[PDB]
Amino acid sequence: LKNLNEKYEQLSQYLNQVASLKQSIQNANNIELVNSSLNYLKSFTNNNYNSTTQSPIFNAVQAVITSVLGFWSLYAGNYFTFFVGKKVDSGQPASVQGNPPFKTIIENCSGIENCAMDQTTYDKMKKLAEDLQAAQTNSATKGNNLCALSGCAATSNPPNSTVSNALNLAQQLMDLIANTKTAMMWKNIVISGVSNTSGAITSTNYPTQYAVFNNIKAMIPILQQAVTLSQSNHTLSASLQAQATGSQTNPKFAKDIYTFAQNQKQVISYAQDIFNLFNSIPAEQYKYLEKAYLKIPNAGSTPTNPYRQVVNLNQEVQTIKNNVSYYGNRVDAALSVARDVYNLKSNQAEIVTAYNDAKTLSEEISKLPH
Repeated sequence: LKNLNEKYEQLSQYLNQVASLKQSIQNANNIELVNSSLNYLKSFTNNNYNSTTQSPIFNAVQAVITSVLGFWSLYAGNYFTFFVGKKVDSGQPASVQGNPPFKTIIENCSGIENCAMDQTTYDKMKKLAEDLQAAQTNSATKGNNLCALSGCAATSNPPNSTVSNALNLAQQLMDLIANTKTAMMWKNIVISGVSNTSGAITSTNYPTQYAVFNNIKAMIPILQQAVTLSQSNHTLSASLQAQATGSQTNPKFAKDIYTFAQNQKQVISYAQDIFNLFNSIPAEQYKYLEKAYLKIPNAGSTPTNPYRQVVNLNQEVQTIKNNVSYYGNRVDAALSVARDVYNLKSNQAEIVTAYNDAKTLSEEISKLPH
């Protein structure tokens, strides 16, 4: 023992270093493997950028928008969790569809927080909510109104909103809600089989005190970031092509395929961040969000056009989780080959040092006393 065992551990590390350097160098020299990996990278970017059925980021956008309109549906919708009008305790109600009676403030808003909202502020929110709803769904066709990340097609009634336009409207709406010092009264929300059972949420507080609100709000800038990165990467893809045997040397291709692969991993990673934000929402709040379309008002007409899209929410969220695990593995493997292509030179120099270290150490050990 003593410093002998340590020398053996050290020799062991050196030789593992040689083996992995060897593998990496061999990978960079493996034209078929390099092209195979590039083809996967490009094929993912092509779907991500151009498709509305096979794009993980597009699907993520669908989930986030649906959840923003789902939250709006809970918070306001057909029966608000706040009172819109002038709060003289005497309250003068604005004549807006969904406004609860003023006695609701007395019943459900004891405690410092204010639960009323100025009509002009509500108007701004309602307008943003309507714009976001139109961006998502074509009222005429009842079909999808969001374009692939590549943009809207020129001119049969096609989708006419970019995902950036929808994300921007969502961002403004959530920002406005966060900044408005009006508390939401969850007890105003009536959903059969949910608000009348245990676990029901009945508390009153500013939206920024609820994880469902905060988490959904945080998804937007992350998704905006992901969208930009998907578009940069589609651009980068255009400058990368399958290599001729021996031409994967070119420093430019080396550095580009590596950047390409890192970026595409970051895209997947942003999608994972969004999945995590959905999965961090307390179960009971998520249940309210999923069922928001069943919300019924406690007074006046019971609307026949609630926000039903929320029924697709959970499937869309699970799709993010499946996309992440499926493409996550594959991009890791592609990224690995790209890193080796990029490090080929550096590795060739490093393996000579590591091999010599091992040869030396092995020889020292060979001469050590027994």
